[PDB]
Amino acid sequence: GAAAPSESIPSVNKAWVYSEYGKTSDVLKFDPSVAVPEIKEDQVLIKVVAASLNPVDFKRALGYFKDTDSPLPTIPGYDVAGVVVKVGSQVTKFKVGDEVYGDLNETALVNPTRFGSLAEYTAADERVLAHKPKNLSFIEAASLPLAIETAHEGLERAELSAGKSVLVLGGAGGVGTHIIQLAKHVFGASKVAATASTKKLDLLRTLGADLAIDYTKENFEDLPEKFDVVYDAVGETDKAVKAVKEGGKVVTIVGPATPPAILFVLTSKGSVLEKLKPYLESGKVKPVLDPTSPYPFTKVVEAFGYLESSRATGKVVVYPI
Ligand SMILES: NC(=O)C1=CN([C@@H]2O[C@H](COP(=O)(O)OP(=O)(O)OC[C@H]3O[C@@H](n4cnc5c(N)ncnc54)[C@H](OP(=O)(O)O)[C@@H]3O)[C@@H](O)[C@H]2O)C=CC1
Ligand SMILES: CC1=C(O)C(=O)CO1
Repeated sequence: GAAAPSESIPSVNKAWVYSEYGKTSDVLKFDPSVAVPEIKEDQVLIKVVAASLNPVDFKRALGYFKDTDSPLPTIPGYDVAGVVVKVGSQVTKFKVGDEVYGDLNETALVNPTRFGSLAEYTAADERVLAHKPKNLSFIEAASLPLAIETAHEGLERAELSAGKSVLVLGGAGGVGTHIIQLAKHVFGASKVAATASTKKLDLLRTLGADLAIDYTKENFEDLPEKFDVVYDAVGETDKAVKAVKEGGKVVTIVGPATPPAILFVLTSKGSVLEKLKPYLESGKVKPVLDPTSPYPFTKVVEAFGYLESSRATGKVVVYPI
């Protein structure tokens, strides 16, 4: 991994950009000639191969986090997989040519980068990245970071450990599909229950749920069964708190949190991906892609429109970029 020839790295590239806050159908535009970000000393420049979309991308573009956002215009996209083309002078973990993946923004809602992953090149902190598992495609790898790390962190915060039961509210989405898998296959849960609509129950069971609950036909909080952990990925802590055992833990990723539930926002860390590497290599934990993925780089507005419908099963990925 010797330095790339310097004239081989472009200073402008194609990207999607918004210059004002609003709906993606209104504000998100393609720009054929946007600056490539200059790297800091603890960053690498990545040739982007694929990018995933997350709800945070559209909530951020609506201006929900404006008070702690970076300056507009913004190139959206948190999740990235691609190939290192340049390394900063303080970088030790990666070299030119490494295949890497991660969620660009250490603190999702505080100073996310101006130069996201929906571009041909992006700059990423060493600390947020991991080596791409060899058995995963770039589409599959791009799908993982924000959602898998959110799932992992929430389960750790809930103190999930071997033998305990957990209920997942929103089991079929980007995050919930990993909450199920991790709970069963990484945290050793004895029983994993999860909510989704009628046609998605079989998927939940396939991913590791012992009990798939159709929220369109019954209310989980009225079940007499109560859980050691409840992980809300929808935004219904009012009910979630009614499903937990005395002394158990309720976490949510969608506030506001009704005590005793807690709301957190993930911290993006490559070390979490590295910890999960063996489960990804063995296929014990798998990427989960929406059947509509991948969306070509020309179809980013449509990819966002589909994610904004709240119906995605697993991940919406953009490729090729
Ligand atoms: N605080 C943090 O750190 C983070 C917060 N988030 C937030 O978490 C939420 C989920 O994110 P993500 O998984 O990426 O979202 P997705 O858009 O991937 O979730 C879509 C899934 O949500 C399911 N869903 C919708 N309503 C319900 C319901 N009432 N009960 C059960 N399932 C339901 C749908 O299944 P169906 O079609 O069957 O309804 C669909 O499969 C978002 O609001 C996101 O902003 C995400 C990541 C990090
Ligand atoms: C990543 C993330 C979201 O999606 C939120 O809603 C809050 O933080």
